[PDB]
Amino acid sequence: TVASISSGPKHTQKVPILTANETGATMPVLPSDSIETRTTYMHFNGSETDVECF
Amino acid sequence: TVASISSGPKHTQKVPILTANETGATMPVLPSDSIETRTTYMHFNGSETDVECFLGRAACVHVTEIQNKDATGIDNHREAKLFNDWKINLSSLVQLRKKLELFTYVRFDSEYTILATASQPDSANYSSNLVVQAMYVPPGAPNPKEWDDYTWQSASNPSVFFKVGDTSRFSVPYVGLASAYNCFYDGYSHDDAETQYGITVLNHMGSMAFRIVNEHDEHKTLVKIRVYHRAKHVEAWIPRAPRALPYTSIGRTNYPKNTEPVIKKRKGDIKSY
Amino acid sequence: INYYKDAASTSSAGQSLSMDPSKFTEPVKDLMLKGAPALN
Amino acid sequence: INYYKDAASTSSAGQSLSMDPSKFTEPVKDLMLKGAPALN
Amino acid sequence: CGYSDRVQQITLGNSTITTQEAANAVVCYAEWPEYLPDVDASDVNKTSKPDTSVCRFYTLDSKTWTTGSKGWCWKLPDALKDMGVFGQNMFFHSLGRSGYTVHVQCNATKFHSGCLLVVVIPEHQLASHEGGNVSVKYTFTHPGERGIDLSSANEVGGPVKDVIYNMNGTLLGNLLIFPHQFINLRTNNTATIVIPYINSVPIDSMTRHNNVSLMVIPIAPLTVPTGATPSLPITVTIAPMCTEFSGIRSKSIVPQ
Amino acid sequence: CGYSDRVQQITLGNSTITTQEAANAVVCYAEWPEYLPDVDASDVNKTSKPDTSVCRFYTLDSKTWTTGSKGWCWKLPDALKDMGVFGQNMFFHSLGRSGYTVHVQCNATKFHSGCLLVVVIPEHQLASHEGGNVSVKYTFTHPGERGIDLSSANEVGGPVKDVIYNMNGTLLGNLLIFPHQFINLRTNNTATIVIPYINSVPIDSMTRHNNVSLMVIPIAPLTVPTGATPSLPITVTIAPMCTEFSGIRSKSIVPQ
Amino acid sequence: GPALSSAKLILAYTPPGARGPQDRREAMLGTHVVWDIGLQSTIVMTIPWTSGVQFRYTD
Repeated sequence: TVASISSGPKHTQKVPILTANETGATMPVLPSDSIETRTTYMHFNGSETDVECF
Repeated sequence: TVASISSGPKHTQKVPILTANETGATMPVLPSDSIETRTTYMHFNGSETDVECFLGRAACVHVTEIQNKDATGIDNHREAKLFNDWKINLSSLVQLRKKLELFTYVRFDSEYTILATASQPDSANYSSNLVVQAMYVPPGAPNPKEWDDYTWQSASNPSVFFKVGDTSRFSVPYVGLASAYNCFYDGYSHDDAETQYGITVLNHMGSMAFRIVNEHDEHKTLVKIRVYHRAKHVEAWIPRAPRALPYTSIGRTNYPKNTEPVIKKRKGDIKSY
Repeated sequence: INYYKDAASTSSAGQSLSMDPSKFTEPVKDLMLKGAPALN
Repeated sequence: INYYKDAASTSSAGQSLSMDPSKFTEPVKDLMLKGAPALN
Repeated sequence: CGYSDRVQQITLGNSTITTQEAANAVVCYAEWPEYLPDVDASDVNKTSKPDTSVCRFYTLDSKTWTTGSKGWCWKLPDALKDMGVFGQNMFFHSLGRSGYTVHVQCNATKFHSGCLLVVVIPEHQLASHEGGNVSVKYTFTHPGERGIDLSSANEVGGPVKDVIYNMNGTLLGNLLIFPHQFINLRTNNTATIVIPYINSVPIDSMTRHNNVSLMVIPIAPLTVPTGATPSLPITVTIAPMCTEFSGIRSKSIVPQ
Repeated sequence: CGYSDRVQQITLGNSTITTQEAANAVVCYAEWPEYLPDVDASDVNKTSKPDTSVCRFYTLDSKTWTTGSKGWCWKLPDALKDMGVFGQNMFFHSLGRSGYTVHVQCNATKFHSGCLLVVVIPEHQLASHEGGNVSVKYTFTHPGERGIDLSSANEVGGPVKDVIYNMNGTLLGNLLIFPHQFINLRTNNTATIVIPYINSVPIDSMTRHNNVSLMVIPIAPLTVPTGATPSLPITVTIAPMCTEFSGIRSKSIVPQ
Repeated sequence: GPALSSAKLILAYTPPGARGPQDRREAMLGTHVVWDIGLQSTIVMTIPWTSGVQFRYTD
């Protein structure tokens, strides 16, 4: 599973970093949406954070 | 598998015994290259020399004494030996430290085995049935401050309880932040003129706190707790030059001033046997 | 292998592997896609 | 037979049977065969 | 089948090194230096690869090998912190990763005698001369291009200078386990060692940590012919190779 | 068909610029910046392309637009000579080539009135105020990030500061032939101009020559509401784009 | 602030190893988002994972 996707320069009329937190929704904005990133993997499943483990 | 091949007389312009060690290569010259040999077999696999076998047997890493006595009239329960703390590191015992410090990076699963033994140097009529608590305090968790502190409740911290005289044993996965433990670090905590060199949170496994959970009695019993560590699933990288001189501190490469010679001087000249 | 009759005797179920934070992060009536204006 | 859930609970893996000392004994750019002149 | 092996040349960027008395170059652990792959990466910032602007040979100030010189020690990448664009990028980026092609040169006549052990030690963690639990100060472990002279006297808060104990408690005869080459004046004028990135992490701080330490130690002492100067010049040439930089930020502040 | 055009965002390297009152960005001569092709190249040294390490937005010190301010002038690449790795590479290489994404910002309330002409002039060769055959000294033509204030007094060996005559003998109303955008406070808070490499040669000296000159000139004077401060802040943001460097050499020496 | 009010702000993240920034020119040298306050009332700047080591301590 990919953690960060490969992403280059951005020149667009769609701006993912601007929103209205007044709606009560926390937008799923990623590191790739504010700056240019490389492809990396999660290489982690999150078993120690399960409600059964906590 | 053949150890030595069958080999007869040699008359050739190719000379395998002459080389240039200046190249940094150690040529794989065999007994069959210098004299005439017979065919023999290895009849050995080398299982006892595997890195998993060389590092995979138990060795003591810490020894500590704790006491069951009343906490009245004491300001420090750790200085009264009512509970004791161990900064987790495998560098306190030189027999284990030299084996492990022979590599630059090592990644392994741990297996701790704790042996608690009782002693009554003062007057006691019976062998008390004491229960010891070993509590793992990872970095950030509150280290116990008193033998009856709220921290010992251990709502999330791993904790083990066992009878004195017997033993406890629990496995621990690889806990390092990096992909392998750093046995050596040529660097600092931050870019500072007075900061610590080598010893840094790269070698910070956490702490272990030890107490007698049983209440205090009329007689004083000294309990020596001995921690043994045995490595499993061992991987090692970058083999290193072996340690020669005695050590002086945990996590640092220092040696004593005025140290004795390590080369065993010969009796007679360079020609004696 | 289970050594007892009751389900309460069993060990943990491990982890619930299918997760979805959207029901807590974006519990909104109309669906909002990132990059499009939140309001218009 | 493994009696626990974690890989850290397991016994040793035995031995890594495929060995190759060449990466430590001869870490040289050009490959050198014994009997031929090391330098020419 | 007519050819020679002593003649080899390395061209990196706009610099070219030529040789006529070389021993086969060494590649540490038989692994050529390479860029960080996606399957090992941790930081998500896309890495800056400056190619020919930093991947070229830099000559460090020559040292003078006398009959009483004990040896010399350099730390990387610290030794290249004032070298062109590599030195600036190394301070302008928070994290960096790089391999190196080290080339040591010591030329002499057919009458001179002596042998140098050129060896690269990963995490060559130094010991202080004061013993006990004393730490080596940042300023003595990060000297830059002038390196550490093992012939000099010990200093307060500094590392120990006994070359035989490798400044860390191991004997000199055992350094041959690390990637090494000998400059035997009778056979060679140059040692060459290609180093890949050696660390337990994929990319790391270049200002707080030295990945490798280069040591040049005379084993057989310099023996000059009757009437020649009892000194010989040693020049060390290092080129960053397969270099990666990540996390650009304001210029980094270090002691001194 | 429901959408808006005033919201646009530009991400270069690790920097992101966002806007809510933008006019459509301008691309000089409808040509997006690009790397030098082999069919036009002259110098044979292979070019260093630093990508995300230099291709990002740098903010220049804000200027204060008052009711009596005449205008402002910046020279490129001179204005970026102290900006991170771009500033160092620009002095460590003998030749360089680069495009730029200029973004000028001046925000105000719905009661403010005024209009700025943001224009890019290739080879904006300045005139001295002394007339005759007097030359403009290097130190006045290469000010760096603080730029040239056209509201200030004239200086010995300096350029002329009459904004109406564009500091070169042309009238201000004719500057609209060059790639330009207006920041009309009633309509916009930001001007944006993407510039390709403009020169008669494929690559050139970055220390001796300024390829373009950015001018921000208030046409309609700043009119603040009754009781507001008679001043407004202007911030200029510039990002090198499609940058090429060639001919690495010791660090370049310039006046002052 | 009011609907007729306006402001342009620069959010700047400085990776470790470098001093805490003393000026906008120093902060703008690092990871940054220029935010124009307008119809969209909220900005969302994601701090990219910048580390050599795979895990950092919470303490």
